[PDB]
Amino acid sequence: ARIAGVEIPRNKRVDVALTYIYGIGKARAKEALEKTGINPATRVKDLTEAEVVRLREYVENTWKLEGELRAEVAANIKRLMDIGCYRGLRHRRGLPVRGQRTRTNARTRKGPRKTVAGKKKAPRK
Amino acid sequence: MLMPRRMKYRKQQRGRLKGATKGGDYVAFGDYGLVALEPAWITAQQIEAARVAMVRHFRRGGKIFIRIFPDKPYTKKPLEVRMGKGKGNVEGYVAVVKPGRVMFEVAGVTEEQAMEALRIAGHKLPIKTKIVRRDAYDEAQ
Amino acid sequence: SKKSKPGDGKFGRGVKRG
Amino acid sequence: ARKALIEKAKRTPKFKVRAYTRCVRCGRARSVYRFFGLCRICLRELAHKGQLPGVRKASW
Amino acid sequence: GKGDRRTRRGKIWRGTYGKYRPR
RNA sequence: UUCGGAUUGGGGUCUGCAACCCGACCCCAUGAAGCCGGAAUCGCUAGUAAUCGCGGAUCAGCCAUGCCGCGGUGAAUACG
RNA sequence: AAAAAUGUUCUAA
RNA sequence: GCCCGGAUAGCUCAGUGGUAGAGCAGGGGAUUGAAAAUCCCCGUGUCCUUGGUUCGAUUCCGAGUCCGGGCACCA
RNA sequence: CGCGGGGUGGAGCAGCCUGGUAGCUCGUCGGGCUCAUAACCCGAAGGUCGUCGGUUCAAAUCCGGCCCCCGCAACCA
Ligand SMILES: [K+]
Ligand SMILES: [Mg+2]
Ligand SMILES: [Mg+2]
Ligand SMILES: [Mg+2]
Ligand SMILES: [Mg+2]
Ligand SMILES: [Mg+2]
Ligand SMILES: [Mg+2]
Ligand SMILES: [Mg+2]
Ligand SMILES: [Mg+2]
Ligand SMILES: [Mg+2]
Ligand SMILES: [Mg+2]
Ligand SMILES: [Mg+2]
Ligand SMILES: [Mg+2]
Ligand SMILES: [Mg+2]
Ligand SMILES: [Mg+2]
Ligand SMILES: [Mg+2]
Ligand SMILES: [Mg+2]
Ligand SMILES: [Mg+2]
Ligand SMILES: [Mg+2]
Ligand SMILES: [Mg+2]
Ligand SMILES: [Mg+2]
Ligand SMILES: [Mg+2]
Ligand SMILES: [Mg+2]
Ligand SMILES: [Mg+2]
Ligand SMILES: [Mg+2]
Ligand SMILES: [Mg+2]
Ligand SMILES: [Mg+2]
Ligand SMILES: [Mg+2]
Ligand SMILES: [Mg+2]
Ligand SMILES: [Mg+2]
Ligand SMILES: [Mg+2]
Ligand SMILES: [Mg+2]
Ligand SMILES: [Mg+2]
Ligand SMILES: [Mg+2]
Ligand SMILES: [Mg+2]
Ligand SMILES: [Mg+2]
Ligand SMILES: [Mg+2]
Ligand SMILES: [Mg+2]
Ligand SMILES: [Mg+2]
Ligand SMILES: [Mg+2]
Ligand SMILES: [Mg+2]
Ligand SMILES: [Mg+2]
Ligand SMILES: [Mg+2]
Ligand SMILES: [Mg+2]
Ligand SMILES: [Mg+2]
Ligand SMILES: [Mg+2]
Ligand SMILES: [Mg+2]
Ligand SMILES: [Mg+2]
Ligand SMILES: [Mg+2]
Ligand SMILES: [Mg+2]
Ligand SMILES: [Mg+2]
Ligand SMILES: [Mg+2]
Ligand SMILES: [Zn+2]
Repeated sequence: ARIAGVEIPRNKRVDVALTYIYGIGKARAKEALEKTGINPATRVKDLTEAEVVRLREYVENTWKLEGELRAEVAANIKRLMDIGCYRGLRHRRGLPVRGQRTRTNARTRKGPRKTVAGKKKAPRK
Repeated sequence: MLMPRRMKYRKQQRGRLKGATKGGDYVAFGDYGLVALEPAWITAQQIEAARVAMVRHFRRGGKIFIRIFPDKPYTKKPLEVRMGKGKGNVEGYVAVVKPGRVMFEVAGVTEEQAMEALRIAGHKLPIKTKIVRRDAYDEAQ
Repeated sequence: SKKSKPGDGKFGRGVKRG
Repeated sequence: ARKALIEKAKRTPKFKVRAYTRCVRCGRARSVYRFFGLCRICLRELAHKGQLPGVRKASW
Repeated sequence: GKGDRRTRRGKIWRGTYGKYRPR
């Protein structure tokens, strides 16, 4: 429960452990460490509680994160379905949003295959 | 046809038919009624025969109140059997009806229209009957 | 009863209109 | 839809983007080579006649 | 890998440049 | 997972009269399935297969991971 | 010295 | 006289309370050289009458009509 | 309302006796092999157990009533 709500894994370097926080990919971890003067290569269990509270303060306040980011993402999707735009309908039906083909792919968006019967070939004779 | 939805016991001993009706002796709901003058077990079939006669006489108009209910199971052995071997099987339901019981009422219809309908109703029934209209004695109860 | 395939039920002609 | 589309591609359009090649020999919209002004078929036809300067069936 | 636009590898694949592979 | 880079949020760039349906690209964030694939099944006998990147036609742009070429590195095995 | 059944009608250009 | 059962499309029949299916007959599409077959589409109806329950009945309950049948000396 | 048995995926059978579990063969659907069909091989789906009521913490399973389906019996007179 260290930062923000996330207990970032000890035994890994800081720059990587920071990524385990919803809202921080590799590039933001590069900033916070430069903008607060901690070695990017210090294993997390090896941070002074001076560095911890230093990093925690900047991280928690520069950008928005784990639970709040999730809520803003949710409000945007929520917004699109309300106005009833095209991207809104594709979120309702759970289909792709960015123009992909749906004839034959989209399993990330569609789910496991719900196999149904096919048109029968005629018999001979 | 009328009958209880559930019963605590399937078969009931045969009644007695002494005395004036326990209650239901005053017009309660409608303007005109049909009163028993003799005791009887009135059948579900008889009750439905009186009801449909009045319904067709009103040509669906007005209101009809059935103030008896055939809750009593009526048992009967198969034909041509001997006595014994337990009680016969339930074959229908009767309503016990003693003199002074208001069995049916009508409302929302002409006096003349009520009178006729209750007369016809009475011809379906195995007892002498009487037609009544709601007096202040009825409202005093 | 118009241009190409599928057929519109008239011989030779299809459903597509111009 | 052939001849009125031979003409239309010639007409200068309402917008730059609506320009497109056609074979000048046969009218084909597809597979039109800029160097020749010709579709890939007419190309192969006129080539084999030697009516195409310097063009020769490659091999290597 | 080549599908990773965010690496010098994925820019070599899509034939593009940027922060993750300048020129 | 510093494997994988699908999906989705946001913010830009460009071509184009115009990128909602329906473009490519960039950056932040997100970071799915996938742990080597059932029955079955394809290619290749040498500078070949495998692996690496480069170019061109079409073309404003591009859905090219396609196609036609180009060289780098460079095997295994054939009893019959 | 043989595991393993079958191929609708008319037409044979 | 009394008991049971059937009545739904042009024909043969499904159907368990919100006026409905099939097959087959006919036509068209796909398929084919053209058929057969297979797949799709189209027209089919007061669901026999009458009363009742129900907001609502082809559907549940009763009757009627027509058809189809069932009763049983006797020691 | 003489006696007996039965009602469970689409078909035919287990499970019940002994309460906690639904099973087997075919069939259906998807994919292989084949020029193609069949056989064959790899996967998948489908039954709240006739019905209503009770007992139980829990009912296909135990107990009652109803519907339906087979079977057996009806002698002396
Ligand atoms: K004897
Ligand atoms: Mg993260
Ligand atoms: Mg699409
Ligand atoms: Mg056949
Ligand atoms: Mg007695
Ligand atoms: Mg007295
Ligand atoms: Mg009384
Ligand atoms: Mg009293
Ligand atoms: Mg009696
Ligand atoms: Mg009695
Ligand atoms: Mg007795
Ligand atoms: Mg009795
Ligand atoms: Mg009388
Ligand atoms: Mg009077
Ligand atoms: Mg089509
Ligand atoms: Mg036109
Ligand atoms: Mg163009
Ligand atoms: Mg062109
Ligand atoms: Mg990763
Ligand atoms: Mg990576
Ligand atoms: Mg976006
Ligand atoms: Mg677009
Ligand atoms: Mg691993
Ligand atoms: Mg492999
Ligand atoms: Mg060779
Ligand atoms: Mg590779
Ligand atoms: Mg290329
Ligand atoms: Mg191009
Ligand atoms: Mg696309
Ligand atoms: Mg043999
Ligand atoms: Mg045969
Ligand atoms: Mg008679
Ligand atoms: Mg009848
Ligand atoms: Mg036909
Ligand atoms: Mg048609
Ligand atoms: Mg044809
Ligand atoms: Mg034809
Ligand atoms: Mg009726
Ligand atoms: Mg009926
Ligand atoms: Mg069954
Ligand atoms: Mg068995
Ligand atoms: Mg057993
Ligand atoms: Mg058991
Ligand atoms: Mg099973
Ligand atoms: Mg199959
Ligand atoms: Mg052939
Ligand atoms: Mg086969
Ligand atoms: Mg039972
Ligand atoms: Mg139970
Ligand atoms: Mg129970
Ligand atoms: Mg159980
Ligand atoms: Mg004897
Ligand atoms: Zn040409």
